[PDB]
Amino acid sequence: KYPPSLVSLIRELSRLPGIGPASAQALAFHLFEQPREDIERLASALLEAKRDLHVCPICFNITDAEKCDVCADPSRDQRTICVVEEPGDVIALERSGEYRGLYHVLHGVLSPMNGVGPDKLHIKPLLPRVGQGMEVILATGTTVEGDATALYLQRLLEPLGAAISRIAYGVPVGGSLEYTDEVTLGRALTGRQTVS
Amino acid sequence: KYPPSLVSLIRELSRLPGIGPASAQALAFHLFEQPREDIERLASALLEAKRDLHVCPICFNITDAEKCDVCADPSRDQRTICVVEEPGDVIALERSGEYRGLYHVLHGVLSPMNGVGPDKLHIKPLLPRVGQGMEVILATGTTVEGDATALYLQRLLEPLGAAISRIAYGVPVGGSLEYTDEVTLGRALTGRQTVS
Amino acid sequence: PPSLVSLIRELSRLPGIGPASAQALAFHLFEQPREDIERLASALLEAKRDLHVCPICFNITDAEKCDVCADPSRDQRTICVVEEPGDVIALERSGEYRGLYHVLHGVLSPMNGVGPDKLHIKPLLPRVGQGMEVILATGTTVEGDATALYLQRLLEPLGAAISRIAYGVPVGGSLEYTDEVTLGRALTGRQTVSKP
Amino acid sequence: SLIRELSRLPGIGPASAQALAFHLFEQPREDIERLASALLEAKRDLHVCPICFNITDAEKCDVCADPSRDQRTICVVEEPGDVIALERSGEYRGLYHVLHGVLSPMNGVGPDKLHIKPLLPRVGQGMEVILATGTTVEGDATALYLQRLLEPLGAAISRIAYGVPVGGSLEYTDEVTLGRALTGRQTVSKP
Amino acid sequence: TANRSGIVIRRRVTPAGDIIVTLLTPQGKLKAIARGSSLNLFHHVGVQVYQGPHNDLASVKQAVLEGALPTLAEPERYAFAHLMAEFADALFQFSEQAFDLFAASLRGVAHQPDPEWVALVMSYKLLGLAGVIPQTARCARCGAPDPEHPDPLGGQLLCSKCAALPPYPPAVLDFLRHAVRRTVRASFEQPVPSADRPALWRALEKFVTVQVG
Amino acid sequence: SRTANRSGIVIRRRVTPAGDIIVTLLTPQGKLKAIARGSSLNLFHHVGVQVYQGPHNDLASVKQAVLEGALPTLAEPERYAFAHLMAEFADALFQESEQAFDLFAASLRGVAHQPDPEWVALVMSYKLLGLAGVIPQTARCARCGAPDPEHPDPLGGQLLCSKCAALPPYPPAVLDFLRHAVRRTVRASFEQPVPSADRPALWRALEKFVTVQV
Ligand SMILES: [Zn+2]
Ligand SMILES: [Zn+2]
Ligand SMILES: [Zn+2]
Ligand SMILES: [Zn+2]
Ligand SMILES: [Zn+2]
Ligand SMILES: [Zn+2]
Repeated sequence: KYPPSLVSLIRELSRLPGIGPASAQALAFHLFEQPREDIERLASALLEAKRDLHVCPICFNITDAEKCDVCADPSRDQRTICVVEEPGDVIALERSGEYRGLYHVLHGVLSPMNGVGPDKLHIKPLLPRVGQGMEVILATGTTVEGDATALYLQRLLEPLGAAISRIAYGVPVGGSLEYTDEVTLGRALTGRQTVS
Repeated sequence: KYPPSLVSLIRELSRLPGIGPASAQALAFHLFEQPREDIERLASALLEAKRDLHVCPICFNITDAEKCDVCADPSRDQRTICVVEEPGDVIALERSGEYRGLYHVLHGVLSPMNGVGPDKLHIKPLLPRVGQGMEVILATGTTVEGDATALYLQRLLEPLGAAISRIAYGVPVGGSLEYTDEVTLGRALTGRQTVS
Repeated sequence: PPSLVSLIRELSRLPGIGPASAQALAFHLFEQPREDIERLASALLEAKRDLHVCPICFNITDAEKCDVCADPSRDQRTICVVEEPGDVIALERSGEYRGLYHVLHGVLSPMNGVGPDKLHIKPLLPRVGQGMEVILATGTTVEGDATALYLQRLLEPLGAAISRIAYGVPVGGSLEYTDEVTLGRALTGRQTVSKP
Repeated sequence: SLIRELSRLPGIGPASAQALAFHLFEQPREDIERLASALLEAKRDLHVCPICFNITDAEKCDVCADPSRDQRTICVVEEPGDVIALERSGEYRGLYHVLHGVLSPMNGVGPDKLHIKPLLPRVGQGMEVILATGTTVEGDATALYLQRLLEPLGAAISRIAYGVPVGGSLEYTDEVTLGRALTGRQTVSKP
Repeated sequence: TANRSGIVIRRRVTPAGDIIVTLLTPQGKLKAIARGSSLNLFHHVGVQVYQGPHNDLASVKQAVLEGALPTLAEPERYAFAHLMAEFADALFQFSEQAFDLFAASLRGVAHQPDPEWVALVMSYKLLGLAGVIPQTARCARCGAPDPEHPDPLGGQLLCSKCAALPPYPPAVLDFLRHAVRRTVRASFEQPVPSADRPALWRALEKFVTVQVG
Repeated sequence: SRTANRSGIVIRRRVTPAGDIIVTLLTPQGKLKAIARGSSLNLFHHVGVQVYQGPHNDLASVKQAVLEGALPTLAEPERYAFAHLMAEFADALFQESEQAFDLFAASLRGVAHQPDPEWVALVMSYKLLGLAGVIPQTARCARCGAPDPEHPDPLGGQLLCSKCAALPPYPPAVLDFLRHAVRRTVRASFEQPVPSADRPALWRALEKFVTVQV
């Protein structure tokens, strides 16, 4: 028996990832009790994001600019490129503070079943970026379709000069063997680095 | 280190109840990957909600109309009014299908501590609606400020004619005593109905 | 290990214990002294033999009567029937009851095979006498509900007063997030306050 | 008595103890009996193993005595569970040695209570030792120390790889692990 | 992970606080476990449940109540429900029809003023749709037409020449015979007199005992 | 509300076989010991988290733990023993001013990076003690009161005079440090290290001093 407007707002809210229809309702109700400033501003912020910020031409990471801060930035080496599934993934690797290279962001992981070939990911323009005497670190997720995408990219990239690497599969920080999954364990065990 | 737009959008997102700053970021990133249709529509839905739907003059329930569907609706008896803290609370009681009366939505409880007197709640216009030979069921939560609010309303309403009731405090359905809180137990125990 | 299989499976036995929960416990157990483990089984079997069911109301004790019965400071006006021993405890906790409990030891289920025989009903009837009060503290599951209903329509011939612990919304909970059944029943069960 | 003795064990809170004691009162003399029975059979009948300190009954665990397993390599794990979940992966036919803790100075744990010393005999010329202690700084350190102590004897020291676990996305993986799986990265195509 | 619509035809607990439960859905019976609608016996519910090799008894994530029948606790309607659901659990292992039927059963045993009657009728229809038909026309021993004697061993009907006990009264016979043909509508209109039901009860009991486990 | 979120460093970590992890944090708001059942919350992490407090549970619960920074190097044997020390101080002093937090913080930083870890641990050791109001007493003999005592004191962990002293004098380097010890800045107190050869005396020194106070 809901006001039409309400049902719209709720639906749109429910479209967002993470919002259960329940949550979407609660969220709309609360959205109501708020002033018109509050709203006109939220909606404004959205529209201004839609309009302003876009995808960098070099690595397809987000920016309002003509080149993502990371590409433009001079302290960084074009000697290496880290290929990664999504922008959040750049943020996450960057927080680690442990990587000074460049990035490439696909925005997808090959899924045939979901209809996703590399006509969909940003795989094509990666190619002219690689050449003789560079590294390409392959940073897709440990998910099957990630791993797969990694593989496909190794094979695609082989012809052109660069070295090719895969971020280590293994056990994360502050884990115990007791409480880690057989698969991961196996990988870590085989993939062990030797020292002496 | 994000384009300014991004930070805005993220902030606004975080303002929403339930959105952890983390969640707000994830939420904006994903918001990005969606088409412009998707967005302009979400924002549109918001603004159209802010504009269209308002508070019902009789009971301050939500509607886009001049009277909430519940007030306008003829099958219902003005003999009774259920006073209830928030709109969601109406929805909730109505689902129960157990109630044919009218409603009143205060839109919050009494919190002196948070600076909330019955100049903030919609207490004043409830008054002309009560009179001789009606029931007022007091539907505020079992929270202290709910209880409190109920009490205040009993005393306020005493002078005019109507009967006054309080929704039963006690144990919910399919509960076990073993696993219910001492307070609730106590209430149920004292508040027991006698039959034979 | 043949007997570690014993220990650990014998752990998987108890409720709350899954396979790796059993593991965890068996292993952690291997690191206790002979002392701990010993006195552990000791307390275990002292609990087996030394204490037993009580005939009067079937709350667990050691001696010939539970401290609810034998202890004279408690009033004989009222008896309170609960589903099981835990119910007795959590009920004492609320600090609202100085009377008698009688323990049925289970609810009425025909499917599951439970007749009011294995149930301690029959031994209850002697305890109810002219002009007392009996309160029905069986749980609120349809099974406990029915159990009560039966207990009343059976108990009404003897002169005492039958009351049953209140169904309602539990202390400190808001309607919006309370279920339709409980709401409905706290809507109907509602007490009155102010009458013309 | 019973119930407090329940609150004793880990995983058991006060009303968890209640629930269990009570549910226990409704078992037979049989159940409860054989329960304590298995309890004390577990006490006496089985003990620590002197070679590598995995729990068993007989004079050796089935990892040691059983000749089908290779002696080339020994794998050091924090505790028995580690042994199990490690066998599970189906990736290892060799030896485990169990150091019955990790190294913590604060907590007071020195490599004495730890089964380090009894490890040294087992490592011979030209073997491999893999370090399966956990990845907590304490397990980390433990390993580090185990290597810098173990390098004099001729065997080969390797340590289980740090990185992002199977089936997980970076976005939601922590900065420390990411960084270490970024550095630890293996190479595939070289020119 | 799938979500479905159901009715709880069985309920159980292990002291851990975990509740194992049997549902009847139009997709057949489904037995799911939930650790922790509060999921009550005879509720008409709907829920999300999670399946896999991880756990071989289906877990339960979100349980939401659609409809419910409180009346079923009052002693009469109660015994009768528990029965109906015990049927739903024994047959129906698979066509949605059984679900809409047993459904109707609970409805009618809840509201209709003569609950025992509902229970008899719906009892034989529940059995029937499930392909267990009282065999009437032919004596169970000799094969003689139109037997009117209760048979103890098989739960079928014996002729006078092949029967130790006296004949089921005419009401109970008429029902027994034309039992599985009539519609709920017009089979409610022709109830066995109260005085003759106990025979017809004791009848149905052995019949079921001998077929169903 | 009874639910607060704060910034911290884990100066203590523990487990009960259930899989529950009790933990001690050092925050600028003082030390705080919170429990969580299940940053993976690692020793020496610089972390931040939401924790819930009340009468319901008298040891603070933990809801969301998030890592800010971390120092891996601290595992390698040297820097390790030294860390565990520094944190044991942070736990014994600073009884749950932010100053102590920024200090011990700095300690872990320098014991991780700086090339002479044992020196970091001495200096920061006595600064950690000092800010916490425990000062080695030097100018006056512990027994007789004679100025400029140069000898070890077994009983009090202070300094005795050659006349009231059983053991020989702490070497000049160790003395000079001991005396001018708590006055100098970390900056310029790192520039004046005790020779390796003379540290052990200075260690054995600090050990009894602490044992006897703390
Ligand atoms: Zn770029
Ligand atoms: Zn209205
Ligand atoms: Zn008793
Ligand atoms: Zn062994
Ligand atoms: Zn015959
Ligand atoms: Zn002196």
